[PDB]
Amino acid sequence: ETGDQRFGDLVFRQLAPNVWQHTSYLDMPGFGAVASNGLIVRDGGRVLVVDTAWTDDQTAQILNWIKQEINLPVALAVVTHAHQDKMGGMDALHAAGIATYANALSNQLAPQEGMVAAQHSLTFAANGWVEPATAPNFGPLKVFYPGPGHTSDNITVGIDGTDIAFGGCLIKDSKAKSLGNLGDADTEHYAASARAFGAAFPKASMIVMSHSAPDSRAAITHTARMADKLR
Amino acid sequence: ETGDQRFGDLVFRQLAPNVWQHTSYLDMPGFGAVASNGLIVRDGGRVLVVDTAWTDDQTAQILNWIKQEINLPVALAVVTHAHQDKMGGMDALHAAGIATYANALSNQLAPQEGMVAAQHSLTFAANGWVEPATAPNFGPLKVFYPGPGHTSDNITVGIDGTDIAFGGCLIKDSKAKSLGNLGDADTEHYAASARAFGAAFPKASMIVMSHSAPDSRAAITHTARMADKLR
Ligand SMILES: O=C(O)[C@H](CCCn1c(-c2ccccc2)n[nH]c1=S)N(Cc1ccccn1)Cc1ccccn1
Ligand SMILES: [Ca+2]
Ligand SMILES: [Ca+2]
Ligand SMILES: [Ca+2]
Ligand SMILES: [Ca+2]
Ligand SMILES: [Zn+2]
Ligand SMILES: [Zn+2]
Ligand SMILES: [Zn+2]
Ligand SMILES: [Zn+2]
Repeated sequence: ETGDQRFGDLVFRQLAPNVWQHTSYLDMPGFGAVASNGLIVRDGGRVLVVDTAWTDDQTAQILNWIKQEINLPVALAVVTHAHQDKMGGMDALHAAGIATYANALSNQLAPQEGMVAAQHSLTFAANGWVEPATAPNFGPLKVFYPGPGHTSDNITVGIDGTDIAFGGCLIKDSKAKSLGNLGDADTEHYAASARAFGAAFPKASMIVMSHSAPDSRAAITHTARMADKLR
Repeated sequence: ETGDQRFGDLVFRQLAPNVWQHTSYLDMPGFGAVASNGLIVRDGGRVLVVDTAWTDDQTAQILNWIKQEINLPVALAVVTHAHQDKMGGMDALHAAGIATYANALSNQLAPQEGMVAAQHSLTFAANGWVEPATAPNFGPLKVFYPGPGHTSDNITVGIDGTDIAFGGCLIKDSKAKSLGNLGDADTEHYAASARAFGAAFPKASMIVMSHSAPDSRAAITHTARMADKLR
């Protein structure tokens, strides 16, 4: 995939001058190697991370890659729900003294989901927007809770100053034939939540997501239409 | 129901010097009348309400019983999830000038659930406790989000200075043979959420719930044991 950089067993792709996608892989029984994507954002003299890799050792390699390619300190990480692809590498962040943030519900669920909770909890208004007091110095990361979907706690992140919005595991690409792992999903509200993400980030033309390469806005509508079939 | 009062279609039962249960009924298509309970709390010179009745008219009857029998202003109501038994009467509360509070997630889901949102949104720390700035002047009402269960947004309320805690629709009585309406339930996390409610209010000995008469703490552990079988 031209423009991908391999760094150990992780892949990094630059999406914009100050934004990269990090990709890590799990061997899955019945699936083979499964990719999970998150984001790295350079914001002045600091770096902000969205989502861990699947494991601590892989997440440590994200930090090493950041040191080598960007060489600015990581100020914080946001993790977008309590599943292993997103929070499996929390100990690597905490070992490195990085402040971590998740939906309060993600932190509340983390023990039952076998995840380490983030240090800090985000809360949200009734319209889905993060309460700013709970997202200190998030810079360009604009966090939106679109409602229950892939999980009840899934959050999304727009990257202000860019055309990029991150749908996490709520959004699948427009070529998807399924909505992936629905084990913890809210099948009643998933469609409205997918639609709410699209309405929250109207400027976004590149939709990044956990288990698909970046796609256009059609990923959002296609996802919402697949979810409509669950109701 | 010796000692119970009737006002219109509503039934009232005093649980403590300053606490009453309100009960309203919806005649459902193919079960018959279904009771739903909430609370009325006298807090010095004001009244606090937990949950509406099923309908606006029934909710107005609650408020008129309060004016007749207690004759103190209702300062606020907190509603415990976005279903009709708990939020069906929001328009009546608002017509009466009562400030209304609900979990932010209840307010967000309310349109899809066919409910009117409360005015103000409660948010919660990762340990379940309400963030106090979102619950100003709640007096003895201690609001705790135990985690997803009967619905993702269900909240619970303890009344300081009494032996009473209100589980809403998360908790079923100790002789129940099922967990009732699981249509919007989180079957994976329900049992832990029920236990969390018990842990939040460890000294409560009277557990009030939406669809049975008050029970002892046995209701909490029975509900959790039933929920264990969902996993
Ligand atoms: O929870 C149930 O399914 C309904 C009550 C469900 C109440 N409800 C609703 C709702 C229901 C109808 C219309 C609008 C809203 N939204 N959220 C909740 S909550 N319950 C029967 C039951 C109980 C136990 C086992 C099986 N069914 C009420 C009940 C319980 C015990 C005795 C008599 N009635
Ligand atoms: Ca670990
Ligand atoms: Ca799970
Ligand atoms: Ca109404
Ligand atoms: Ca519903
Ligand atoms: Zn997930
Ligand atoms: Zn995922
Ligand atoms: Zn309900
Ligand atoms: Zn109920």
